[PDB]
Amino acid sequence: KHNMKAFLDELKAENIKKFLYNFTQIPHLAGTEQNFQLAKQIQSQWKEFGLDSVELAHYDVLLSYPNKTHPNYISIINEDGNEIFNTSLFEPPPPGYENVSDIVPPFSAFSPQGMPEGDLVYVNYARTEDFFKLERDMKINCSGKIVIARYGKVFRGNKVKNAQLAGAKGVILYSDPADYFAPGVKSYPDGWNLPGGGVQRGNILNLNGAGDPLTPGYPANEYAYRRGIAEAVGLPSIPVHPIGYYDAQKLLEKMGGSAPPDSSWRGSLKVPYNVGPGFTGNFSTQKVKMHIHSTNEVTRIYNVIGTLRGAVEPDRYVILGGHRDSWVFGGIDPQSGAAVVHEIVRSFGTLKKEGWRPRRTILFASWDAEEFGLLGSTEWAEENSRLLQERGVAYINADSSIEGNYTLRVDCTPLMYSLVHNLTKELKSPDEGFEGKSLYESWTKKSPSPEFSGMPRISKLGSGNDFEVFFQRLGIASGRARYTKNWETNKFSGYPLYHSVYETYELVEKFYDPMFKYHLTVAQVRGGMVFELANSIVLPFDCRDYAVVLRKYADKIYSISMKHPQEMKTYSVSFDSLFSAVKNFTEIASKFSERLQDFSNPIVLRMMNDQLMFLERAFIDPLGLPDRPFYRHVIYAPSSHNKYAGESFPGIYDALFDIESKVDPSKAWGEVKRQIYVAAFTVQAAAETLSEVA
Amino acid sequence: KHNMKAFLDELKAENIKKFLYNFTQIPHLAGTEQNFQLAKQIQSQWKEFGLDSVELAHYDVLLSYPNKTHPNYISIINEDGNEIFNTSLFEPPPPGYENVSDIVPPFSAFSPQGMPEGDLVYVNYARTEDFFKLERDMKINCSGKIVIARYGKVFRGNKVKNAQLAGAKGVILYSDPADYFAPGVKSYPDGWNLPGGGVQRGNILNLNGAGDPLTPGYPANEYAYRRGIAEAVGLPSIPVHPIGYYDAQKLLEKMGGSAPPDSSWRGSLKVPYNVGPGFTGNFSTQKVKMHIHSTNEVTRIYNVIGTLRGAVEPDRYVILGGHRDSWVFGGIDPQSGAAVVHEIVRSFGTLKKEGWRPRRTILFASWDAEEFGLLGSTEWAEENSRLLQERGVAYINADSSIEGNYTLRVDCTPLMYSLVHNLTKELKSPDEGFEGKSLYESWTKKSPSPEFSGMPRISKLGSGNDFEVFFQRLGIASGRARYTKNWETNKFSGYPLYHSVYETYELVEKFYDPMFKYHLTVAQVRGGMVFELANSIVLPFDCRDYAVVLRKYADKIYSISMKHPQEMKTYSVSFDSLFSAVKNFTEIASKFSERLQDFSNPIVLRMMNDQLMFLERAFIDPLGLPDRPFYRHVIYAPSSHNKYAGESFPGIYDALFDIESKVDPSKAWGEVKRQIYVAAFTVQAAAETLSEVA
Ligand SMILES: *[C@@H]1O[C@H](CO)[C@@H](O[C@@H]2O[C@H](CO)[C@@H](O[C@@H]3O[C@H](CO)[C@@H](O)[C@H](O[C@H]4O[C@H](CO)[C@@H](O)[C@H](O)[C@@H]4O)[C@@H]3O)[C@H](O)[C@H]2NC(C)=O)[C@H](O)[C@H]1NC(C)=O
Ligand SMILES: *[C@@H]1O[C@H](CO)[C@@H](O[C@@H]2O[C@H](CO)[C@@H](O[C@@H]3O[C@H](CO)[C@@H](O)[C@H](O[C@H]4O[C@H](CO)[C@@H](O)[C@H](O)[C@@H]4O)[C@@H]3O)[C@H](O)[C@H]2NC(C)=O)[C@H](O)[C@H]1NC(C)=O
Ligand SMILES: *[C@@H]1O[C@H](CO)[C@@H](O[C@@H]2O[C@H](CO)[C@@H](O)[C@H](O)[C@H]2NC(C)=O)[C@H](O)[C@H]1NC(C)=O
Ligand SMILES: *[C@@H]1O[C@H](CO)[C@@H](O[C@@H]2O[C@H](CO)[C@@H](O)[C@H](O)[C@H]2NC(C)=O)[C@H](O)[C@H]1NC(C)=O
Ligand SMILES: *[C@@H]1O[C@H](CO)[C@@H](O[C@@H]2O[C@H](CO)[C@@H](O)[C@H](O)[C@H]2NC(C)=O)[C@H](O)[C@H]1NC(C)=O
Ligand SMILES: *[C@@H]1O[C@H](CO)[C@@H](O[C@@H]2O[C@H](CO)[C@@H](O)[C@H](O)[C@H]2NC(C)=O)[C@H](O)[C@H]1NC(C)=O
Ligand SMILES: *[C@@H]1O[C@H](CO)[C@@H](O[C@@H]2O[C@H](CO)[C@@H](O)[C@H](O)[C@H]2NC(C)=O)[C@H](O)[C@H]1NC(C)=O
Ligand SMILES: *[C@@H]1O[C@H](CO)[C@@H](O[C@@H]2O[C@H](CO)[C@@H](O)[C@H](O)[C@H]2NC(C)=O)[C@H](O)[C@H]1NC(C)=O
Ligand SMILES: N[C@@H](CCP(=O)(O)C[C@@H](CCC(=O)O)C(=O)O)C(=O)O
Ligand SMILES: N[C@@H](CCP(=O)(O)C[C@@H](CCC(=O)O)C(=O)O)C(=O)O
Ligand SMILES: *[C@@H]1O[C@H](CO)[C@@H](O)[C@H](O)[C@H]1NC(C)=O
Ligand SMILES: *[C@@H]1O[C@H](CO)[C@@H](O)[C@H](O)[C@H]1NC(C)=O
Ligand SMILES: *[C@@H]1O[C@H](CO)[C@@H](O)[C@H](O)[C@H]1NC(C)=O
Ligand SMILES: *[C@@H]1O[C@H](CO)[C@@H](O)[C@H](O)[C@H]1NC(C)=O
Ligand SMILES: *[C@@H]1O[C@H](CO)[C@@H](O)[C@H](O)[C@H]1NC(C)=O
Ligand SMILES: *[C@@H]1O[C@H](CO)[C@@H](O)[C@H](O)[C@H]1NC(C)=O
Ligand SMILES: [Ca+2]
Ligand SMILES: [Ca+2]
Ligand SMILES: [Cl-]
Ligand SMILES: [Cl-]
Ligand SMILES: [Zn+2]
Ligand SMILES: [Zn+2]
Ligand SMILES: [Zn+2]
Ligand SMILES: [Zn+2]
Repeated sequence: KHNMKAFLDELKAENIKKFLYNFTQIPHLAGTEQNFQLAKQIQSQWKEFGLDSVELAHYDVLLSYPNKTHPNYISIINEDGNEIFNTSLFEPPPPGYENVSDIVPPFSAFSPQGMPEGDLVYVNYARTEDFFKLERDMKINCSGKIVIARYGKVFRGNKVKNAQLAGAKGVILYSDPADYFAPGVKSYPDGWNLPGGGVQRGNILNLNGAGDPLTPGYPANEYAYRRGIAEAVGLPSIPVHPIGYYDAQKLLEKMGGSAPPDSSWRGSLKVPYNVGPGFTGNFSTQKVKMHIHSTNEVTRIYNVIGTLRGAVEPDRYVILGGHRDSWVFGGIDPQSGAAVVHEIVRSFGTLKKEGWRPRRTILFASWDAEEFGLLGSTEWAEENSRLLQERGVAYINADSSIEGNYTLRVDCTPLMYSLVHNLTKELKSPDEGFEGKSLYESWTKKSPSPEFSGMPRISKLGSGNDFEVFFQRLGIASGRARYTKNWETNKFSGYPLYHSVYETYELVEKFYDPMFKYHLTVAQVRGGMVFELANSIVLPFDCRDYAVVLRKYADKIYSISMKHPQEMKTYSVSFDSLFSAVKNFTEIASKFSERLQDFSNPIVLRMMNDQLMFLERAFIDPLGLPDRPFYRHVIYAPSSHNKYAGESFPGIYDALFDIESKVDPSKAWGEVKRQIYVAAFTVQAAAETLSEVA
Repeated sequence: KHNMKAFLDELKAENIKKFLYNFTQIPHLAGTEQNFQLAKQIQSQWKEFGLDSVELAHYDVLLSYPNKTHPNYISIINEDGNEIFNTSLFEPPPPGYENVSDIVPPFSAFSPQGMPEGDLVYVNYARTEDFFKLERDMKINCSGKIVIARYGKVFRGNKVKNAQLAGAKGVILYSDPADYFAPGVKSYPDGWNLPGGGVQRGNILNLNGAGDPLTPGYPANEYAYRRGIAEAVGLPSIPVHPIGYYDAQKLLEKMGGSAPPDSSWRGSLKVPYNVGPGFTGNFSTQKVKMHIHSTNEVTRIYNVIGTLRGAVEPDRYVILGGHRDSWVFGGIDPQSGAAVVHEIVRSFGTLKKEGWRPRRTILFASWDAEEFGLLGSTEWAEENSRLLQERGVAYINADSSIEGNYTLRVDCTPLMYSLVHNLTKELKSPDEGFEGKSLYESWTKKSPSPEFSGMPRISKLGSGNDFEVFFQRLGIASGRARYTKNWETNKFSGYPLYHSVYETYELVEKFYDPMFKYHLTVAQVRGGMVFELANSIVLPFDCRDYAVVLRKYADKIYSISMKHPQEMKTYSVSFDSLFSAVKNFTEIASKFSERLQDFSNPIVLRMMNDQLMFLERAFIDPLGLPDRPFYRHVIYAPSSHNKYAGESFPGIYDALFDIESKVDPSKAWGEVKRQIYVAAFTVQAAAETLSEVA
């Protein structure tokens, strides 16, 4: 038979291993020839695997690269302008790669050029609360200082935005062993820890969903009108550069001024972690000097788009997408995901060659320039937004399949909770000690839901990956799953070798998943999700799961407001409309579920499938969120303090955030009230899409 | 049988006459008790007629009314502050109505309060080109002057906006006999001309599609957050008041300063039509003083929404809507349309009682507060936008059925051209001298297309009626039809008794349509359109008609640009992308038409019906037009100089308008280029919705 089991059984760990090896022998940096060649290879193989059509969709977008003949570095400079210490010009290459060409040296993509010199201030993780502590409690002023911050906890672009608004004239990012060196494990190549010479590349944009900085709202095609660089979206105004902890130690060890306010500011280096500004007495006339010479350049990028036409509903799209571009070799990010997608295409193609077609159309994507701000997925979605708006069922992301080997990690819309629970109950656990047990059983045991007994944790969607345009801008039901570590507070920090030259095929094969059983398990979850979405007669969404979370989020935002009871009294701030809307949604969704079960009629079915498909669509506000026109979902948005984290009722959340510090409380509370109205209205409007249609 | 003929034959002139009489015995001003009572009557009758459900949808919106105990008027004031002449406090009531209560005196709705005194400047129709002539050619400065303008040619709100930006401190609108008194016809009550004491009420907002001034983007429901009046949308900043031509004559006769620049500035009054500023030597110390005391007040309004559930596609909506609120009796505007809607509901209900149901759902609407800025339709559409976005097939408007008795006047999307041509060929002409000939034949003869032989004129959609939110904001295929006059250059001016107390049932019965044959003909066109849209198996839209007009519009906008060849050379301004897109649209639409003809499969049918329904949707840009976020259609928008007129490629048009006067030509031409890109992209994207789906 041609059923989900046939599909799943065709998937092979061995094939995933072969493809991972194949995708990770050379770097595949966006906008380079090596990545175009890999695009063409994938396009060819997907055709061979049996897809109906496979095309490259290209765009010309703003990318950023170091100057090959004028390298970036940081110095300590003495009284006389002698550079007495220089940071490294490249990461020592790993064994057997010391002759590989075209390894991009560590840099912060989209940094402006500059050579600022000044005194250092240490800002911990450069989070909003870190800057509050500095400025409000410690009375330290960052204006005209070079800030140094440890990577971790939040997206690096948020750190740079926070530094810029504190008046910093430059930012130095570094990897502290506290966040990037697990106790009792060896440095690469002998284990999975970050060596002192290792450095994390990554972009530092604040795009808020815009895509290519030069063409917000429209695809960066051949005739596109581009903004001038001065009007570009999201570019940092101060130079930024990343370094390893050997180099960081040299910059931190001399630091003077104030002591760290408490232990949560101290990393693992043998230094005081003094905040500054500047160095201790003896070195007080030494400064830090950055040298940044990178250039932003409009460059062609290439997405691969494969189509497997649906047999019954060809005009309904289920999309499996993930990126292909890497900083260097991409042994985990993204090739552990790309290899999984490749094996899923192969398996679907095997069924198709035997005469099977899915019910709905399945689109497969290999996105480009993900590392430079989700550029490829965003531009494609801008080009095809009308088709996606009216036909998009669901989007399943497929970046890194592993970031650990401990348990499953799933983030998705509530609409997919039941699908995930059901599928994971049908799949075998790969975990030691859970042999013959379901994936659902190991996951729930290792990652328990904070709200429910005998249920697994499923997290919210924010941004920092290619689902963002589909979910936050267009309102298409989205999900993602991967294997992860135990390390709770390291959730948003990355595994240790993240975005370093050490992230190789050998890293994965030796230390992460020698048998490729975790990869296989993730291929089963991602592929099985796509299978059910593309093939189930009734779409596998349960609107009642949205009703349950909406109540939890309404309780939560109410509880935040209720920290300010006097203001709620003064300004008559009521959440009654929001709770009414959530109650209504719960009642209507219950009735709709009854009809979905109680309803041979393909019109009533598709009518009902359309109500299910457009339910996520209904949470979109066409006016967008305040000053973030491309984040249009009213229930979720990327956190304004951390792009990686999803925030619920973001418009009300941001209206409430730090509100006790606002100069005009009347105005600030009026805005909270406006956001409550928008939220209550959108919840009610979404509810009403599930009512009987006439 | 139950077919279109059964429906059409059930419609009766006699019934339309009875309903018109019934709706026009007392005023039905929005937000008054008399209009709420009429709402409830209609709700009752629609239920009795057989509709499945009929509900009132209420909102609380900003309305405007004179102060009953502090009347509005204008004076000529002498040196000593004696008011030597006062304009009228009310229009002399017509025969037999001289004891009717609750006739609102003439006023300009949403005028601010004030008592400005100053010198007059006469500004012709206060159009953009009139102000150009004054300021640029005649060097007359309106700053701190009271402007007097004749009604006609453009929407009155455009006149007020133009006056405000010329620095006027007040505006006096009047009805000139040149525009409102047809040669050889008697004044009301003895003919259809405007008496010297008659005055045209009307709102003077510049809402640009926002709806209720206080709640742009969201329905004005019970819990709505409202903007403060100072942040309200579209309110005029200077007092405004309308007067008749007896009063106007008194204000104009003393005018001095410069002579009218030419004859197109001279009306029909026995006065010089001097521009001013101020009065001739003898009266040079006399001033004009306005006294405006009207108040803006949040007030409840009521839409009636009737549903006739579809038998096969209940989740597809065809909407027939028109307003119920009038300035006074509304004998033409809107009751000649409302009576037609009432008879259409009755006829559909007769079929339904005999067991028939249309294929798709038909929604019938009696909108409130249309006269105060399309408030009722807009608020309802804001509340239901998700349902309309995903389910709305078409909207047919139904305001005044007659504004003359000469021929048909149709404005609609190109998608409906074929439907209208076909339907009008099947209907009998009501015209004298065309007995036994088709409506198509009389219409084409009397209103020939400027572009095609043996085709009738069909005009573009702008705004100034309740289709605006559906078409310009939401992108739902819209149309309208009515009977009209010959008077070409009076197209946007109104028939003479427009918005005056003289617009009565007797006006219509005696002078316009004694036999109600023109009303019947319009009921047949509107009802027949609804019938075909709600019942045809394949939606009756022809995408090839859009391809033809897109080429005409692209030729037109190119021709405007080509007045500036040196600039197009300097700035490399190419329309090639736009023509490419139009060519592509033409090719794809041709192929889609072939498939639509070449395709027993209900999925392929509905897939194809969905491609037809979402085609109008595809011309929507979610970012809207520049500084007009609620006008989102890229091919059409209300003219920025005249809300009543549709403009094609409005974004490029406005970028080009008066461009030779821009201070930074580089910037101005860069914007033209940006708009060409947006237009080319949107045309191509719309084209691609008609491609094979996978
Ligand atoms: C959740 O669903 C329910 C429907 O089950 C929905 O209930 C509706 O609530 C509105 C707003 O409260 C009700 O509005 C009232 O409507 C009546 C006419 O039906 C009016 O007369 C009321 O106005 C008077 O009273 C107000 C309150 O004191 C005054 O401010 C006002 O000046 C008037 O005196 C009022 O508009 C509506 O009737 C119900 N509909 C029902 C029960 O069918 C509720 O709104 C939904 N929640 C959300 C957030 O949408
Ligand atoms: C109307 O429909 C047609 C499809 O029939 C569509 O044609 C497409 O036009 C684009 C833009 O011109 C073509 O883009 C080219 O794509 C090739 C790869 O296929 C590139 O190598 C080209 O780039 C080179 O040449 C450029 C021009 O000199 C240079 O600027 C650039 O630096 C490169 O050297 C270029 O991107 C595309 O191939 C066709 N597609 C076809 C024929 O299938 C057209 O765009 C549609 N109209 C609109 C307005 O969308
Ligand atoms: C990755 O696998 C691909 C596909 O097997 C390899 O590309 C093929 O290599 C052979 C030998 O050079 C060529 O003849 C084919 O034309 C290629 N096929 C393609 C591109 O579809 C490629 O060599 C592998 N890369 C690595 C590093 O192992
Ligand atoms: C850090 O690098 C800088 C730049 O290469 C070195 O300073 C340069 O040294 C050369 C050779 O002595 C001089 O000719 C240049 O004028 C210097 N350029 C400067 C100051 O920018 C410096 O020696 C290096 N420092 C260390 C400790 O290795
Ligand atoms: C997850 O699986 C459960 C258990 O099978 C599904 O819930 C059942 O659905 C069937 C089929 O309609 C109903 O008749 C049962 O009453 C349901 N059992 C329950 C609610 O416990 C559920 O639909 C699946 N979820 C999906 C497919 O999204
Ligand atoms: C307009 O027609 C309506 C409906 O025929 C009339 O309202 C009815 O009048 C009778 C007599 O007063 C009442 O008993 C009914 O309850 C009314 N029916 C309704 C409101 O549905 C109304 O009188 C007519 N108005 C005029 C001016 O002729
Ligand atoms: C125009 O109307 C004004 C206002 O009613 C008249 O002026 C008022 O006249 C009364 C009675 O003489 C005075 O007591 C008021 O003080 C006047 N109020 C003003 C100047 O605002 C005026 O007489 C009328 N003019 C004409 C020509 O009828
Ligand atoms: C308007 O009527 C014309 C003439 O009947 C329709 O065009 C015909 O449609 C039929 C039915 O599919 C085709 O087989 C003919 O070839 C068409 N004749 C032509 C193009 O001259 C047209 O479809 C109608 N338009 C509507 C219903 O929107
Ligand atoms: N761990 C994260 C990051 C994966 P990523 O591919 O590395 C994304 C990349 C760009 C994100 C952006 O620009 O928004 C970055 O975070 O630097 C995840 O799994 O989702
Ligand atoms: N002749 C016009 C006007 C009919 P209307 O009902 O009178 C509309 C009303 C308000 C329009 C607005 O606010 O946008 C007005 O123009 O004053 C037509 O038929 O379409
Ligand atoms: C790279 O290095 C030097 C620095 O000016 C110069 O030769 C060249 O312009 C640079 N390339 C750039 C800026 O892209
Ligand atoms: C921070 O330092 C700069 C130094 O010139 C100054 O302009 C700024 O106002 C300072 N802010 C505070 C609050 O200390
Ligand atoms: C894989 O799992 C084993 C067993 O707990 C563990 O010791 C090892 O650290 C894991 N590998 C990684 C990279 O987490
Ligand atoms: C109407 O007339 C007078 C003018 O002030 C006053 O008695 C009353 O306030 C006015 N009503 C208003 C302003 O609504
Ligand atoms: C128009 O008149 C006012 C009078 O003060 C003045 O401010 C304004 O600049 C004048 N404009 C021109 C161009 O005459
Ligand atoms: C109706 O038509 C007749 C015949 O042309 C004409 O004389 C009369 O003016 C028309 N009525 C109106 C109101 O236009
Ligand atoms: Ca773009
Ligand atoms: Ca509103
Ligand atoms: Cl992922
Ligand atoms: Cl109309
Ligand atoms: Zn990635
Ligand atoms: Zn990455
Ligand atoms: Zn009207
Ligand atoms: Zn009107």
